[PDB]
Amino acid sequence: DAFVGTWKLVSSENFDDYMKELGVGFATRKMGGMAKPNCIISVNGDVITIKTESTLKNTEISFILGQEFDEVTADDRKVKSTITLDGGVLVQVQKWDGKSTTIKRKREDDKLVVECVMKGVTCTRVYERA
Ligand SMILES: Cc1ccsc1-c1cc(-c2ccccc2)c(-c2nnn[nH]2)c(N(C)C(C)C)n1
Repeated sequence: DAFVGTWKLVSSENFDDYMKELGVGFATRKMGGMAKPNCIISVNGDVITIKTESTLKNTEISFILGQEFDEVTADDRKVKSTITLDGGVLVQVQKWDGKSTTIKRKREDDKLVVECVMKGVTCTRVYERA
């Protein structure tokens, strides 16, 4: 929709703190911090696919809105994820071991803006069309 396309990371704030709050160790935080990923979003019928591509790490999720699915995260957490559409915004929650984190994806002007929250820590990443 507003979301379909190939998106390149152009800015990031508080990503190290967000990863620390998730309990991620130094080596994996170093890798994730210096990564400069592209995000490819596509839709076919009921199914949305989000591909992440970077020099040292690739990931992919596919899902139907409102339907819980199993996901392996970049840092190797095994989580249960649910993604819904609320007022134009894609809202994702990941649940594991009694914990949760939220990831919201929104379109604003020329930007894809992503906000990630874990407890008291908020991270913001911005992507533009490749
Ligand atoms: C490393 C790590 C540890 C705990 S979370 C995490 C992580 C890693 C990446 C990543 C993916 C590939 C290349 C480099 C980093 C992204 C990401 N950034 N852009 N696309 N995926 C991400 N975000 C929350 C996502 C949902 C926006 N979280």
